[PDB]
Amino acid sequence: PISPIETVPVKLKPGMDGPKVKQWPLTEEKIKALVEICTEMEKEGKISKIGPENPYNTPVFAIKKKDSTKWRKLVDFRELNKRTQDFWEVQLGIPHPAGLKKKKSVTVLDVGDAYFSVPLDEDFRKYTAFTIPSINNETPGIRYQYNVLPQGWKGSPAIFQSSMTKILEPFKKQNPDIVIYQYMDDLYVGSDLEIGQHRTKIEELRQHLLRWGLTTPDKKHQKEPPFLWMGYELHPDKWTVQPIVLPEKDSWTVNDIQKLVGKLNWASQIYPGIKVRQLSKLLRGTKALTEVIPLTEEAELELAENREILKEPVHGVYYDPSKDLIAEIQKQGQGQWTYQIYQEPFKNLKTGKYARMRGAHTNDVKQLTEAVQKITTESIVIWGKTPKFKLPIQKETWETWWTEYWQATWIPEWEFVNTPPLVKLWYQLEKEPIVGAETFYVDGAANRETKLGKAGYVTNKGRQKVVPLTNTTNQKTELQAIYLALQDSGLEVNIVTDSQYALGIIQAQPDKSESELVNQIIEQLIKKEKVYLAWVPAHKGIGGNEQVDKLVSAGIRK
Amino acid sequence: PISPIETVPVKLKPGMDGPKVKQWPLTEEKIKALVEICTEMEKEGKISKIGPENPYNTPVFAIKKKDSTKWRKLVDFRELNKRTQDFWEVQLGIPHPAGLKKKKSVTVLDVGDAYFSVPLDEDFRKYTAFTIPSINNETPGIRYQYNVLPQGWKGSPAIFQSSMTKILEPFKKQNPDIVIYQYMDDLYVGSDLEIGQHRTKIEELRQHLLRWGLTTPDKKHQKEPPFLWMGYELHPDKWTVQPIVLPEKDSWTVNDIQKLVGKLNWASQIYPGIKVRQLSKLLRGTKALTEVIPLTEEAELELAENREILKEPVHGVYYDPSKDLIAEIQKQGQGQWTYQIYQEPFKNLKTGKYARMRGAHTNDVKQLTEAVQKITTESIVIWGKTPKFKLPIQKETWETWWTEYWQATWIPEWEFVNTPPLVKLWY
Ligand SMILES: CC(C)=CCN1Cc2cc(Cl)cc3[nH]c(=S)n(c23)C[C@@H]1C
Repeated sequence: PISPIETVPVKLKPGMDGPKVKQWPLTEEKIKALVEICTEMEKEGKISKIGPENPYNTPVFAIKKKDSTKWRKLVDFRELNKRTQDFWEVQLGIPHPAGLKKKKSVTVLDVGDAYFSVPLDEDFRKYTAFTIPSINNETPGIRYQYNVLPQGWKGSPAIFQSSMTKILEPFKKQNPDIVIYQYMDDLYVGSDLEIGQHRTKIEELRQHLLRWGLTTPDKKHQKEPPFLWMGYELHPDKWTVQPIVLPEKDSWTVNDIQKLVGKLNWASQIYPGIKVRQLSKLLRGTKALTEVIPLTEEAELELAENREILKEPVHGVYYDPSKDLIAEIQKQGQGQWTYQIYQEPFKNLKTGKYARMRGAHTNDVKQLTEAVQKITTESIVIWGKTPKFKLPIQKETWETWWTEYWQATWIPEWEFVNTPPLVKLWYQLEKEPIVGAETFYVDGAANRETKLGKAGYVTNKGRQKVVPLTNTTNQKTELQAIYLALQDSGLEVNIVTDSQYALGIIQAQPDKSESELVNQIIEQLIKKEKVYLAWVPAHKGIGGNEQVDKLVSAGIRK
Repeated sequence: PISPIETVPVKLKPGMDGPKVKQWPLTEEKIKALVEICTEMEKEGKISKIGPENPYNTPVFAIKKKDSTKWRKLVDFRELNKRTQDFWEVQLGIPHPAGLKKKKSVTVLDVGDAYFSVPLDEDFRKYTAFTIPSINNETPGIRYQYNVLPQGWKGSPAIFQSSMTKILEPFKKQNPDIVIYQYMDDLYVGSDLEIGQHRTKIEELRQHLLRWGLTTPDKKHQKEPPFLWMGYELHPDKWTVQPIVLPEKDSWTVNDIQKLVGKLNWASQIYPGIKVRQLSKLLRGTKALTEVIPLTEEAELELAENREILKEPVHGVYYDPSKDLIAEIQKQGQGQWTYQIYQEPFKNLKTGKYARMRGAHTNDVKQLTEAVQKITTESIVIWGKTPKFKLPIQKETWETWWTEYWQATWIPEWEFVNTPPLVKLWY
């Protein structure tokens, strides 16, 4: 029958009128078959006949399905659907397992065809009328119309899941001891009642739902021991993602390169190490999903190293509001960093990583933060609290970044714990020019039209030099010109830059970059005792910078 | 209670749907701080529970408006506003008192509790839909709609405007000298009487409001002999530019004269009146960044002539009412914040430096968020509108902790500039 629930007012878009999707005359062998299944739905009262004053129509196709020992009905109103108002989002948000607390038993119930138990606005049913012919050329319209939430119509999923949450309102009051969570047409119930005692309630609810059409034949609640949902696998005290099968073969194309870098990432929720720099790096191949990609030596290193991990599987534990969430972050790769959250001594709750795709020159202390940050942003979202942080870094290191970094960053709870690559500052510039030191009035340009210019510099002591560098462009030259000033110079040198980019990059005390032009400066700044970058603009009447500007004319006349 | 009334039929702008922003996820201490509120709020009849048919949304946050007092709601009405009161900026536009800025002392009161009466057309309620969340998208959240006057909305003081002009009549009679701008949900009242007297006139108004229409002011103080909430005693009559001063280094070391010549030239854009030539000439000559260099006599004149020209300001101090104003803040050092409200580059209508030393409660995502409201009140007073910000902060860090420290009632629109400084020097 139909669950008598307070109906909710669905409407069509303003100015718009219901469907007229007429249909190409159906299969007689399946047209009668429309009557031999509809009549059941009609006597079940879900389908009622009319014919004269309601013009609207839609498509009633018919088909068969999985292990069908019977013929099936089909009428997707994706026409009417777009001519149907917009509803509340079904559900954006997935109860990611790790957040879940342990309830002693949790059945899962099929919510059958609970769509038809619920009804449809007595007005919005006119726009649901469909049509069935009889013989290629015989009977005059056998028109039916819907009374209950049809099976494909923008609103059902919501009007539906609204209704149910109403239908489970009393029971959820009287039972403030047994959690429920709908899922499309499923219901996870989960008390702390011991097996059977739990069986008492599923049975009560089952009967409750039985009153207003929510027939739940999930006998004593059919509940497969493990849980695949959303690709998860849920157990009474553990969750995961079991079937992650990183394929192995020869032609590794963009399409599969992606897929390979999908599972891999997915796996990271629980697998304490899964790296994905390399494979993702090359993965930036555009338009050629079908075209093969040469899995590079390092992208190979990653692929199976992970396999090593991904064979030895992992069990994820459930949340328990007795303890503060704890956070450990350690850097594994290069751009790569990792974090796993626990509150108890050592069986995992959650795991994840943070890889930099900032642009081209990000610092390392900064880089801890962004990771840290991501976790707060994630814990807030799941557990509604904030991991106390534990991070490989003296405050001596941290506090020196904010007292001197421009953008600001805020750091919640965090305790230091010694581990391997200790997060720190390798080189630190000065404030005042180092006294007496050889002042390098550097420069290095190159022609736009001719990628080849010449880095070089000029010291206080008439000490010039220059280096012809091909395949260059101003940018790659004002840095190159710094490096050189960093080579023929003492252990305590001052430097004058024409550029900004250059003074930008170095001034931010960055460490790793993937190129040797920048990188080499870093390792020169590191081994050193007292650099001093400084900027005065080009051709700014700065004769001091003028010479550096005219110096290079021994490789271009102008 | 049962005391209904006429509805100013409210509507949208041309061709637009309602706000459909999505509810940012908030804490546990908070998801409850709102369930209670909102749940008081249904008994009270202000808000109602809704169904699917309504698919709009507006973020609801939660804060503690008095030195961390009691939980209070804070709908981010930033998107339904544009989607209504911009066409309503014209229909019921509460006029801006350009003399308020001049009053030697100002005070701000929360007349927002008042709107709480006027019912809203059930043809518009649809759009104030709001949503309170759950910890891990487990519970589908509680969905409410507004039945009175969405108190966050830029079109509510506008509706409940007449009712205010009225409740404010005798105050204006008695004291026809105090200004009263009614922006959003606050009333800036400006007097020009003895430090303590301005406060006097205010307890008065906080009281005349009271007895009359149940509109309630807020108990700024009692006997409370503690150093909490010094007071919102603004004084909009002060705002001048000068600490963009050149360090006068009688030890003109080259390095010194270098940076100096440096700054000086950027000024050429902000102050078309700059001619740093014969000064540059002094640095012409690869030399040690630690020596002296103060020659070109005529250049020295350039040092005074500029040092003094920095006092006679730009053309761009012209407000163009069809130009949204931009505020840019800058971590200048430890505590010292800075900002400059402009509309067209270098033509800046206002500058200043927000000061609150670290060590105390240095949360950078505090001194700024605080410095985002000050700067933003500084504009209700003046230009009568809030500036879109450029925030020296990671989108996220800010989206995480703004709502803690936000004690305010409105929310300026913003943007975080991962883009560095040239300006973060001494300015
Ligand atoms: C994740 C989904 C669909 C949950 C629905 N569902 C069942 C479930 C299943 C396991 Cl293995 C642990 C669980 N822990 C909690 S709390 N729940 C839970 C309750 C909700 C009511």
